[PDB]
Amino acid sequence: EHDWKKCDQSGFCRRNRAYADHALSAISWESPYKIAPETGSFKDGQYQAIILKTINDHGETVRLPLTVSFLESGTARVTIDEEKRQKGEIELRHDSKARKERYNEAEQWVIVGGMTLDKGAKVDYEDKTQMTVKYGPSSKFEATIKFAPFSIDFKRDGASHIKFNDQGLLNIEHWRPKIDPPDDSTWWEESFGGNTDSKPRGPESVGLDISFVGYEHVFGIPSHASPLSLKQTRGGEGNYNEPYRMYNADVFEYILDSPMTLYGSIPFMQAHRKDSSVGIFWLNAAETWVDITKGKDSKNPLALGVKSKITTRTHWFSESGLLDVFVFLGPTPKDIISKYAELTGTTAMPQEFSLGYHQCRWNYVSDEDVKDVDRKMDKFNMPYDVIWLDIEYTDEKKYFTWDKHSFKDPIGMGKQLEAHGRKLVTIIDPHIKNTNNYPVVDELKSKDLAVKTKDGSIFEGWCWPGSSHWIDAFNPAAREWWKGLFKYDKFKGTMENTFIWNAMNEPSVFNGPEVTMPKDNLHHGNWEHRDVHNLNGMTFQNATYHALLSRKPGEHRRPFVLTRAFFAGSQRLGAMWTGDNTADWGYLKASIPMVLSQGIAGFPFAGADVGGFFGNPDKDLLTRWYQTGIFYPFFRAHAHIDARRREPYLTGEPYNTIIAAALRLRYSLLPSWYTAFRHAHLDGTPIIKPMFYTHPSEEAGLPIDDQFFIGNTGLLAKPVTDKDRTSVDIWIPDSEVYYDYFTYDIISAAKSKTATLDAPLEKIPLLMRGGHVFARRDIPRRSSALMKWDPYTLVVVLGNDRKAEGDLYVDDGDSFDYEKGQYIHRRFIFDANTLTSADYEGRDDKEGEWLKKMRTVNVEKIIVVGAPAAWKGKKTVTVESEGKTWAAAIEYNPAEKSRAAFAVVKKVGVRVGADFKIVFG
Ligand SMILES: OC[C@H]1O[C@H](O[C@@H]2[C@@H](O)[C@@H](O)O[C@H](CO)[C@H]2O)[C@H](O)[C@@H](O)[C@@H]1O
Repeated sequence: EHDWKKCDQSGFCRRNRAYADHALSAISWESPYKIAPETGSFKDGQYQAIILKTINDHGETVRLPLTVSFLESGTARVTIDEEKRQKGEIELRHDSKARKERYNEAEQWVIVGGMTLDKGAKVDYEDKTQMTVKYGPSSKFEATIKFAPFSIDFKRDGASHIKFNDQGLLNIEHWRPKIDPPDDSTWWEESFGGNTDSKPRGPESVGLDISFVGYEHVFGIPSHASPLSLKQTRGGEGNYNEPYRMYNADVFEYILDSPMTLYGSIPFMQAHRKDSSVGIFWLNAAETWVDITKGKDSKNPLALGVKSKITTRTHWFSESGLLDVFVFLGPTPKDIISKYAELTGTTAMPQEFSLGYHQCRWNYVSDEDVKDVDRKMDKFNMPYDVIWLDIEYTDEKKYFTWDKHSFKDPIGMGKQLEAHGRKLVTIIDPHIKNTNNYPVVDELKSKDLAVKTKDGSIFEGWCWPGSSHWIDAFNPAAREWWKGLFKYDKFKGTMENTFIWNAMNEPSVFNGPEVTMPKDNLHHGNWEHRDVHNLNGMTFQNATYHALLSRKPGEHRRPFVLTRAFFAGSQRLGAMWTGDNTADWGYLKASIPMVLSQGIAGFPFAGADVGGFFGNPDKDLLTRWYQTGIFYPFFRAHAHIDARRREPYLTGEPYNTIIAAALRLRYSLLPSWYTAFRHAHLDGTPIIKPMFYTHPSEEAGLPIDDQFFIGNTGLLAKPVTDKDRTSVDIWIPDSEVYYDYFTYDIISAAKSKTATLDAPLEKIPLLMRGGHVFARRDIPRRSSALMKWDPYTLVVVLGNDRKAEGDLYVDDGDSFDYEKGQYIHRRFIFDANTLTSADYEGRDDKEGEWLKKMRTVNVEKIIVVGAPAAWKGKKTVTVESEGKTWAAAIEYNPAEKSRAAFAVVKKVGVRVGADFKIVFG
């Protein structure tokens, strides 16, 4: 039975909430923080200065240095530190060796670019009340710094969009000694969950109010079982009462519709309205809470006599470290997320197989179980790419071992899978069993690679194996060590098709407070665990990522690693999933806003356990779950140890047939999924896209989180996620023509609206937007690897303009050769009765081995949906490619009831890597 801190039980949460209550209550609250104007200098894209915080009635002050940066991107950055702790002029309690300064290495872990300062940014106006800086593209952005009381105001297009400290909630808890008097009851030791945090530094939280001016919707800060449009947190009907929490934790049977923390945290929030978008990124690795309220601008937000325009007020606070925030002014969603990704990284190029279907449970119990499941999937014509081994494969929960009784020949199991280009994934968690005759633990201790307690002893606690120690992946040497442990000749029973799953990396500690480590544990650098908690997961995933780059000499290849816990930047390192969900309809429905929130926070490679993890889903739920799951960028079935076997072939008819069809759709679209990952790699474009992203001009889109577009395809999905539903209402975003993917029925033309669509169990509700081209592979195979050289079908979807565009990206799916241009990237354009293929980047024609072999690979088929009538009774198209011209057969099919006119060209016979031109009509 799990115990979680509510705000009031977290000391620094209580104090910041109470500081907010006081400020909103008080008459003429002023933030007791001022820039000393004469400390101010602007140079070379950067203001620096000293804020003075007034700490008492007597006017005594402390010095907090302020750094405001204006980046070339047109992002700004605001940092506040504490001068006394920069200089070491404090004393820790208990003779702690913990670092005196404010944690300042989050940047190091997270930021990989976009830091170049804009020398074209400049002071427009100054005096000794305030200064305004102009920055970003042709100086369209303004920041007005106010000195007294400190505030910042971020503007563009003649208005404030984001304000810092307008409510006067700035709070840097300055260091103080523990002294009896000449409410401090949460300042020092705090007890929770069987543990007492010694709290050697005392109070050190950082907080700020950030207002989004004229914005009614905000989004991000995953992961939460919450809508995509975030709720208010200060009570009221359909609101929460607690702030949103980010404190990566192992939350057994986490509930729906809640601001409680889950397993990963990305403190990035965006605000969206019609044709305007902004956002912020709160770069802090400590426990972080976010309150959100919405109302009028007046101090009483329900007052009469004022403008009705809504502002969203947010109140951010973290336990320790710097106050460090980035500000994005957009003005589109695409802009914001694109800039965020320049800072924190784009999605890594994935292993192509990892977009396939993954089959998992706790546990497959032998190598015979695995090999039998493999054969059963082929027998029932259910394609999949990966079979997964959970923790029972180990020798008594020791990582880098196998149970010999149960897994006799892991190499042989390996090789059966390799017969179909399939892969094996095996779990490795960060806890190392504290036992005898275990070289891994000996090396961990002796090399000093383990996480430590508050007095420098090696931390010990309980997880799967019993007593355990934890690798300290913040330590570069622990990462270098770890890399060694995964070589094929070192990690026996693994081979080239073996990849890795990290869980329990929050870290999960069974006997620990909130199932994690004490706050006063110590890491490499002597940082407290409180400083770095939300980075821990990602440190561990990073270590594992780099271990898979090269596992034998001459190997250099893309890792695939699934993580449970994560942070900003984890997108560079692999996939995630939403942890231990439950086999129930509510969880299926909730999966979609969660997965969407992931990608709009820059970490799109995301999914939830298909079927739900806890319990036994009914057969219709499981079937629906496959129909949703084929639209997760990470698509894996998984099941708890007490759950019945539910490998998909066990479901029974008619469900087997329906689930097989879902799988085949996923596989057929694999070329378009892969292309969407490509874009995610190139500029952080989400893989599936909410309406607010694709249609920033459509106000009615803002709260919608149960449908989405796929990549660049124009495919609009809305899976059924309610019990016994046999139809679905799809919001049509705009006036373009939308076609049923299966029948080509015209659903809407001409007008935005809600359209009703037949949706029985056997139906996947999926629409094709006019204006788009996308590629698929129609030939069914048993895995993605066996699709590698099959021909493509292009679908050209036309509206009234009879124009479209789309794209296709391909490469070997495995190497870093894409970095030297070993790839095919096609842009397809439909215009004036002509489909053309050109290089996406406009490269001229040096061919490696994969590219050479692609010469045998063709577009063989083109389907045109919404074909124009003037094609009626024309029997050929003209095809040109690589100097050669020919005719190919086309059949035109006239419209018929609500079904569209379409046309089909078979046997196109043009190689996918070359320019081409096809003239219709
Ligand atoms: O490795 C086995 C599973 O571990 C994790 O799940 C846990 C869950 O199964 C349950 O037993 O409770 C503990 C404590 O909260 C959880 O950590 C993974 O999330 C799961 O995917 C694995 O199958």
